[PDB]
Amino acid sequence: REIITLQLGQCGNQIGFEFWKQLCAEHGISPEGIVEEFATDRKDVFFYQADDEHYIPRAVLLDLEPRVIHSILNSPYAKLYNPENIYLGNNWASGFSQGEKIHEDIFDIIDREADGSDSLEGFVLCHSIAGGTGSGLGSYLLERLNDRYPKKLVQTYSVFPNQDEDVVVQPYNSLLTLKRLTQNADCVVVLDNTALNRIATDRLHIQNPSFSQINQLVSTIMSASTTTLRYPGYMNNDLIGLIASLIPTPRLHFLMTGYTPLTTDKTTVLDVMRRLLQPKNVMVSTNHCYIAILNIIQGEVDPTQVHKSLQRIRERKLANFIPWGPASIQVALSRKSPYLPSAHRVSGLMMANHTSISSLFERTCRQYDKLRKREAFLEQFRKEDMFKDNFDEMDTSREIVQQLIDEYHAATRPDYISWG
Amino acid sequence: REIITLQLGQCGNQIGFEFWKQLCAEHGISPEGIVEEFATDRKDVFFYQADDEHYIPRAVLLDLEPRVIHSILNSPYAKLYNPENIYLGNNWASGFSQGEKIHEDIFDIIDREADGSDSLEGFVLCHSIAGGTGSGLGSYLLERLNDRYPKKLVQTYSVFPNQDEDVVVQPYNSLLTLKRLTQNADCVVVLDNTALNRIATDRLHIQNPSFSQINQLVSTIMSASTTTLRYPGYMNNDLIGLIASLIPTPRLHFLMTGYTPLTTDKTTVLDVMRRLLQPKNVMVSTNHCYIAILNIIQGEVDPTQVHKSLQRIRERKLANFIPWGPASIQVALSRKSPYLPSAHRVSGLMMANHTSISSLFERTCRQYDKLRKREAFLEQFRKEDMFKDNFDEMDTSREIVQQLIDEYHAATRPDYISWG
Amino acid sequence: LHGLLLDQHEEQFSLRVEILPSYIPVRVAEKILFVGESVQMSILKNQEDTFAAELHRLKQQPLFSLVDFEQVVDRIRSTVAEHLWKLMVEESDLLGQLKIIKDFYLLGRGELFQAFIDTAQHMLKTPPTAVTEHDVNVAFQQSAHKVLLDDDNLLPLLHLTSGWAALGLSYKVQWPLHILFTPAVLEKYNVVFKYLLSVRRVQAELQHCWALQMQRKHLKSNQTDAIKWRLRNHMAFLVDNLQYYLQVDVLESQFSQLLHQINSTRDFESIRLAHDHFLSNLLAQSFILLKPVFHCLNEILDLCHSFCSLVSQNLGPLDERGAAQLSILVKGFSRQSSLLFKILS
Amino acid sequence: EYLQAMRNFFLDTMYDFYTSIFDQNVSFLNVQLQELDGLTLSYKVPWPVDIVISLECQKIYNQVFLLLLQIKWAKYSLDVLLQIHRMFLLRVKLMHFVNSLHNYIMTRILHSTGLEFQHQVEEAKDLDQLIKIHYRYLSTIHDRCLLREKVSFVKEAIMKVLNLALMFADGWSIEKMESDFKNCHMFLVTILNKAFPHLESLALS
Repeated sequence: REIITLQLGQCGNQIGFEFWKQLCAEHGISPEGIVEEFATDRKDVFFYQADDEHYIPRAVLLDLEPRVIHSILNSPYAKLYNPENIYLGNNWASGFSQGEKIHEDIFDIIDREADGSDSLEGFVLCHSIAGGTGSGLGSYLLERLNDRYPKKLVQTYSVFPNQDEDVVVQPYNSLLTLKRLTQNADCVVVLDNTALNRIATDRLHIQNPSFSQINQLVSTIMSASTTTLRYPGYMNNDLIGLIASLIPTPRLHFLMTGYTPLTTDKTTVLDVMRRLLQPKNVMVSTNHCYIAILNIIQGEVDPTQVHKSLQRIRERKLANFIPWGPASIQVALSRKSPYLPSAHRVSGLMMANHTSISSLFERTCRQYDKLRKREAFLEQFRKEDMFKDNFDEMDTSREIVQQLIDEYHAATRPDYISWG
Repeated sequence: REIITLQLGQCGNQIGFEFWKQLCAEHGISPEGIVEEFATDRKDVFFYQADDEHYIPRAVLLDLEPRVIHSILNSPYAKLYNPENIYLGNNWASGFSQGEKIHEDIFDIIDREADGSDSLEGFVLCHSIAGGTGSGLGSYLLERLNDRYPKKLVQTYSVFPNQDEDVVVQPYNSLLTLKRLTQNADCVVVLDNTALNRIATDRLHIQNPSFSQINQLVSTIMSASTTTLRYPGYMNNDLIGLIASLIPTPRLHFLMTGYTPLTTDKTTVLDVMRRLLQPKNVMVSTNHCYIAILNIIQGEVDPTQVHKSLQRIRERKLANFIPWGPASIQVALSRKSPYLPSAHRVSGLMMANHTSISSLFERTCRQYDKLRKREAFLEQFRKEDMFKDNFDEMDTSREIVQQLIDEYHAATRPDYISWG
Repeated sequence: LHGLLLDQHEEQFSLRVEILPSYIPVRVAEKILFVGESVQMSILKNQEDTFAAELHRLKQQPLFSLVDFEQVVDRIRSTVAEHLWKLMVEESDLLGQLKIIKDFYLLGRGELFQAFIDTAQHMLKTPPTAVTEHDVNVAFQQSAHKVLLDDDNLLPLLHLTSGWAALGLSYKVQWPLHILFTPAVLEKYNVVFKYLLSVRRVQAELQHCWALQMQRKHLKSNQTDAIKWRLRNHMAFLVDNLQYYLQVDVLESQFSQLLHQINSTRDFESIRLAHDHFLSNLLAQSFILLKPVFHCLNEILDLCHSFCSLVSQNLGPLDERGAAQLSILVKGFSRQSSLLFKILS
Repeated sequence: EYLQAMRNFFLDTMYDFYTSIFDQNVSFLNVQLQELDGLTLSYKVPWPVDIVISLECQKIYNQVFLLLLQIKWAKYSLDVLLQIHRMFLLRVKLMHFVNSLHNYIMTRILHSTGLEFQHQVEEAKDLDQLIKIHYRYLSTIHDRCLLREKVSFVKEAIMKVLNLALMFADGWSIEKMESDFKNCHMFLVTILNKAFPHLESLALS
């Protein structure tokens, strides 16, 4: 039914602003919400059917120390949506304590759109991991969000914060955010700033406006993830229907992203399926092997050859996916979305459960381990001491991330009929 | 099926670079791997069907003290192939000891392409004999290569290193390389730097850029050796099918090269067959007589006259080939290769087993004998002493090369029904 | 003119021999049926009234003259035979289809049918002809999928009639656009196909077994007069490798003369005779034609097939009990080499 | 425009409608529609289209609708459900199966032949041949979704695994369910492995 989206932090507000602009550009609408004359499709998934034939997006804005919010304010995309949801540190503990005192008023902002909506389906979170203002605040609000409504779903769009060296408190912040990301979130789509920066320096020669182009990438991914919902499809026209197949085990919910063209500034089915399969078109970067893959295709595609394509990708036999119980790489096929001009027609997006993210988790765990052992980089503040005097929240997150690495590695084993 | 190629040493990297460039020039491709619009043929013999419709060559790069590798790096033929296989003395003992310690990581480089390939057919070695960096390292890696995989074939492209006087340790290096070349290699195509230098000073007036033009010669030979495989032929479309007919005795595997035009900067069949038969078009320089000859022709050829050509070359009766059991000079006919401009159309290449290379072996054996008897030119290093304290590897190579000269000379006899 | 049947109620279908003329010469009486036949399957319509005018002039004449009558028959034969030639060579693309026929029946492509033997070496049993038949088509297409014809060509199908004694290959051709291609013609192509696979199979075996170097002499010094089989591998290989090369000349000469004759002539009736010389030449000249020579060569093939098994199962140096069979084999090679000098004289 | 919508009654909008029913009465359905097996639908056809669209066509639509509703039921039942992990092994072991059947029937059959059918009917310029092309749609889709034959040789296992979709919802025993499923699933595969011709597109797992 109806999904309410959330954005917090300056990076999260940037990606949400770009997402709403990019769906305004996709749909046959004006930047005021007025429908165009050439419209149809389903436009109730994130757009409130507002009072002047406006499709107002339902977006929760959360900001602290507003810098980008003024730039969002003086724009012709503030006439598209304005639900009056604006409500005013760089540490996780500081953001946690600042979210502590004002939770009731932003919760009134939540309940306003909750009662304004007739139905509710899920909550999408635009949150920047170790983002300074976003960190701590987003973790606290995530905790209150899943506490209040256990009848809904949570997706969180996350980045892996490390530019490979800078800030020494960031592994603590991302670790505490990762603890809540495990136990208070039901689906996590993780992105790599390193992998996106490498692909941006690959296809182009830009490395300085990286945020602006990464906005374009994430908005395309988020729109392609929702095209079967926003346009009349048949399967996973709800969020939960999409989330259900991918997760065999309720803590194995980390979702890998790839995309079949790399440069965006006739081919057949099994071709782009095979290219989406490769890790060098995967834009997020002992054995590591996939649990289950789901893929969506959108473009000009001849539909009758897909079964022979399915056979050819089968006998090509590219991944030795899993031992114990049988998953698959699973296809979904969609139409290329109308109501806008379309270049680079054949475009695919893949959602996969892969244990290879345990390597990145062990990377930031090793960074935390060396910074904890050196003990000159915790940056002891009264915020962190008053939040936790013995700093055993780090210990709880540490044993939980150990359990998750154990879960990954024992799932990679042929025996996960015993738990571990 | 699929053949993996190897190149080591600066000379081997030069000839492999020229070979890959020359096959890029032959095939309808870009220097990025992109197919051209006028393409067909078989392009899986050395080219990985890569991920962007790239035909990436499957080449193992091995280098020590990189000089030419930087020049290979800053080139538009590093966009053709880049499998990230680059991994960093002038003695055989020094190269042997340097290959000793790092064998596992370069073996991981081997196994990477081995698992990357679905099938495996053979290993081609680009190795420079007594090349300084190449010597010792190539012998060690040859030993490990045939040790690991006895189910494949080994070809080694070899030069005869002597510019007829210089370096006094070179007969020891080439002798130890020749020991491994005998007992750890299954097919050897031997070339003469003297004969190629003489032909280069013959057809032209160049003697200073000899390496650059010799690159052109060897790349043409290597492409003409593989034209029946790379283009749709009928016989010896695998390496082993070619190697099988030429070898009657498993240590008689040394292959002689000639080529029917000498200068490259209408004739009939038996003409160019006869000219390919002569030793002065053979570009590698008691009785000496051929065991068996195989020849390939590529050009504009009227196909119906070849049997009368066969009769005429028979009754011309140019070589009294062998006593005991019946070999032949054996013809193969191919089409001239399309997808590139073709000057000097009628071109033939011959592969022959001839005992005349025993003369060159006795030449370098006599050089080793006088340098060993004089005993001021061994150039005693701790590398050679620690590798072999008594230097009996030279004795083992000496009795083996004696056995091989005996094998040559008794094969020249009418009796080789008794062994010797 | 109209190509209309029901012209004789009482005293495809043709004309009966009882009512066939002998006062008109018989070849002229053969051409009349062909001209009537081609209509049933341009400018034929444009000159119809002129043909009716000539035939009407024949109706006018009191007298009968074959010398006159034949010119009418020949003049119409030129155009009607030209029309089919004008269509099929270019618009049904006869020549490329002939190349495809050579690729798959005469093994103008042999890349597929070698790797096919590599992935289907599990047929030595008597087939039940209900399980192996499915498996051979599965293996065929799956072998094709690895490389080379990964876009279409599901047109040929394998099916069985050891597992290689039962074999059959089909190819549906466009039947209205190919009346030159008939099921009988494909039957002869099938016979040549089966022989050409037999020769490749036994030779692939024998060339594979020579790895005496590669695994059986490496780091060993082997025992002479125990590790030797008279080295008859090298003798048996020659008579197959030279024959292998002989087929190349035999093939390419006949392919070239057929593609010369078809270019020269501009009537389909000629193309019939050209094709009908071509296939018989393949049969007689590759000595697949039923001869005593064919028997002697089949004996050679059987001996090679048995010899490969013995050299296969031995592996690492061993000489016990293999010599007893090997003696029978070397005696048989002497016996059959004497026949090979009977084909020579 | 009527004709595409009619067979678009199945194949969202009806999604919310079917999901409310999952958690009886014929007016209780009706108000929900206006906003294990069952679901009678009734709709009027205008008479100039009634003489072209047969009465039996509605019945065939109802048959395939009836079979698919059970797959939607099973799909949604394992959707809302989100020694201890053994339930998760039992989750994947059936979730894979129901996803394959779902994908098969509705994309591979009910979307392939329909996209063909739309291209077919625009070449119909005659009243009578329109009826023959729509019957040639029905009689082939009634073969791909096989109900004319083997309703007790193949269909029984499809029936009996749907009761597992009933059992797994109640148990929100366990060893005795996989003991059944690994048996009947392998029996289904080893019978359908050689089978009318289009059913080999399911013989892959």
